[PDB]
Amino acid sequence: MYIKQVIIQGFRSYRDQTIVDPFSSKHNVIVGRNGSGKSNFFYAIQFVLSDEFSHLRPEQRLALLHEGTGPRVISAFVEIIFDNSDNRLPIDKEEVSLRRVIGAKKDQYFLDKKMVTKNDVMNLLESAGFSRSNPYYIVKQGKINQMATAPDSQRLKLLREVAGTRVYDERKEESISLMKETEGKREKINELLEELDRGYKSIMELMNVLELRKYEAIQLTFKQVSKNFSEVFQKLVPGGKATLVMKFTGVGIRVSFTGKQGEMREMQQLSGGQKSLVALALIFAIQKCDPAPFYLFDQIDQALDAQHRKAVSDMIMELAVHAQFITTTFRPELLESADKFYGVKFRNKVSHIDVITAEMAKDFVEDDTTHG
Amino acid sequence: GFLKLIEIENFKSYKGRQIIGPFQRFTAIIGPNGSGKSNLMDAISFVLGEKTSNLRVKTLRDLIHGAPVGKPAANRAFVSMVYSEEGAEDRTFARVIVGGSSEYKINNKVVQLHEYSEELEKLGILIKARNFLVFQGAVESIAMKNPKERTALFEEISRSGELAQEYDKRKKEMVKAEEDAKKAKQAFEQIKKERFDRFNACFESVATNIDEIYKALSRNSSAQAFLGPENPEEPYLDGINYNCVAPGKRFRPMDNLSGGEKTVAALALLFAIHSYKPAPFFVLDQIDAALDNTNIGKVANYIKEQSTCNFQAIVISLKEEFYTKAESLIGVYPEQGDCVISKVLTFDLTKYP
Amino acid sequence: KRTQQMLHSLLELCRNTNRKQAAAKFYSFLVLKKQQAIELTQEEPYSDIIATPGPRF
Ligand SMILES: Nc1ncnc2c1ncn2[C@@H]1O[C@H](COP(=O)(O)OP(=O)(O)OP(=O)(O)O)[C@@H](O)[C@H]1O
Ligand SMILES: Nc1ncnc2c1ncn2[C@@H]1O[C@H](COP(=O)(O)OP(=O)(O)OP(=O)(O)O)[C@@H](O)[C@H]1O
Repeated sequence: MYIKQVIIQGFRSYRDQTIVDPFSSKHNVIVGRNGSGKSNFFYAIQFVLSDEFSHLRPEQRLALLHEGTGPRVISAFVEIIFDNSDNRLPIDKEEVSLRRVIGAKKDQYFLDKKMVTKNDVMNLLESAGFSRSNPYYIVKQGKINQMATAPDSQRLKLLREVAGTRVYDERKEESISLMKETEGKREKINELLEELDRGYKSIMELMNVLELRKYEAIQLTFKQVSKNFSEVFQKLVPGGKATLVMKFTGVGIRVSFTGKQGEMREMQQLSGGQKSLVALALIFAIQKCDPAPFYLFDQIDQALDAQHRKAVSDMIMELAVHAQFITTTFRPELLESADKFYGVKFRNKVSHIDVITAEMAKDFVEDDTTHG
Repeated sequence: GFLKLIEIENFKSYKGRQIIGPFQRFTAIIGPNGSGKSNLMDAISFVLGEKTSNLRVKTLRDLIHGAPVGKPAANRAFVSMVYSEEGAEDRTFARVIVGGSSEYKINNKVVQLHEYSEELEKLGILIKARNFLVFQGAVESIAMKNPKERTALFEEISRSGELAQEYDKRKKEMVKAEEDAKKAKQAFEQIKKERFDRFNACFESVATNIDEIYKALSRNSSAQAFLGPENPEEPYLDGINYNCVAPGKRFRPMDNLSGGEKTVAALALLFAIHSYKPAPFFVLDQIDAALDNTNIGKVANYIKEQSTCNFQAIVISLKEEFYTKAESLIGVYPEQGDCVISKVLTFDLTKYP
Repeated sequence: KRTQQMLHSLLELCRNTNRKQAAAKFYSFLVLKKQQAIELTQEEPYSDIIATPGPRF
């Protein structure tokens, strides 16, 4: 929505409090040593606003405590303060606050220091515009590549459940499943010869009218995520003409940019110099088509080179007006397009939070000042 | 042995009969995104008898310059490599294709599959070794999967995994033989030792090696590698856990392990499988993938003073502090035309002060 | 861009510096021809490659 600041107490690597400069308007960067705690911040956000890290049996959640410089702490605190500059929150609150304490068994919640439990926090989250079913824009480490090396199947499911109709293909085939082996029942009666024949017609009619809106709803986002994809890719690449195509049937991703000779191939049979582009492009297609309160990126600059950094930073510096984008960097080109800069250090088995200035960001992470 | 000259004909972004070389002990290469640099590694892997079934090719027809668009430059395209080592054998290997048919050549003569094997394991590399063959994101791939697949891949490397699919069907029926037989049991420990002395021999070796490998990468005492077997009598029947203790942490399972360290663990595992029957040359691409500049210098020094005894190294990298110190900076650059083409040019960082 | 800055051979470019910036400049020089901005080609195994600003400069 509009993130102000966070407070962390003993979550995974921060045994101390995390009162720092509030996060800026559009975009901020995170720099530091490998394993400093940058990713831990993002799992902290995901934990405080998603159940994927809080729905398991109560064994690993204890390892979701902080065990750096001493014994296990029985209680840890996570909270996030926002600023309702857009009147997004249904409740009339100027500074939106979410909070959870994790303990041996306690994982209750506090909205603006108000006692709230499980269901009465997801209800407001769904009224707050969040996709629990598929965690969009909390893309974690290794995402840009996991969707990349794999076939049309996982991109099909990625798009179709970021739309989200999982129950529909869980029961449509089950309705189909019984219609296959029961064909002998009709034919045996057909050999014997009654209402079931028009019933079989009724089966087809009801199934068709059921499927009418399901795939239509997919097209209610498919064509949107397709048209902007070509637009956003053309924005990224001056020759960019990557598109989506339709065929239950499959889909197809295709890419075209600056070649105009023979470079119309599918990214599955393509090398790694474009997979990250296709990923980021589809995330920005969702960005434009399906706006979200904020946007959280991890290692989105893992594979390509600085040539891609120049264009992506140039585009993001202007796309920041849509909403707040948050990512982690290790290089200064994309670091130069952030409203404020933040960093994570590590001392005595405990992470240390500190808002890094421009003069300290563009010299410490550029020149290798490693040790050990 | 040291590699000197490489000749390529009609591959992806490779039009022309370019000869490439010579090479050195630790040669680094850098270039733009999609510059055919990974296709160099593809050529190196293919010329040494690749499966030719997992290289963006249907069977043999999509492995040609502009092939999976419908415009192959020709029906034939091939590599030849010059392998020079001790014994005064400056020989050459060659992999050629015509149509959907492929052919092997040792010093320009007809060579078939099993003869290629009997001359290939002569070089010390198994037909199913594939140990040092890197990928663009190989070090981001092995860690994520469950330990059982790592056990399978580490048992298939010792001429052992090819009979697991028949060993597994042995046990569950022999209880009936127990229920009433003894001749089969007295012959049943034969296959048992065929598993044990064939797999555990390299297993203990790599388990010992990973310690000093991780040390050489980091020189941190608390940072320790631990390949912990479960039920060591039948370890490959289940998963074998791994614990790469970082310098600032303790013994922790694979569940809550930070991602930014899986790269170092994967590289250490690569050098560990190298320790088992090493290959005389290395290929590396995108070493600055997920490892930050903190450990990049340590890793780069580790290789470039680690590959000075019997095996050479080829590496692709991006971070500044690596090519602050390397000794070769060869490059491949793209160019337009009817399709994409690439051309090879050679500078060595040794001349660079 | 630093690649565009160099519009203002390469051994003299990368002579009086360590491998760091020398190789960075050489890498950018190789990159900027990705869409045919200069002309260059090495037929011989190991020597200098000469390029001058071309279609996009
Ligand atoms: N169970 C745990 N208890 C305490 N600390 C842990 C636990 N698991 C992981 N950590 C810490 O989390 C850190 C991860 O930090 P970070 O978020 O920077 O991840 P990274 O991907 O390794 O690094 P970077 O983002 O710099 O590339 C590790 O260095 C480790 O010390
Ligand atoms: N489907 C395909 N059909 C034909 N040629 C292809 C195909 N995909 C890729 N290629 C060729 O492979 C080249 C890929 O370049 P390259 O090998 O340098 O990439 P990479 O090293 O994997 O990428 P990165 O820049 O992410 O490291 C393309 O320029 C093209 O010549």
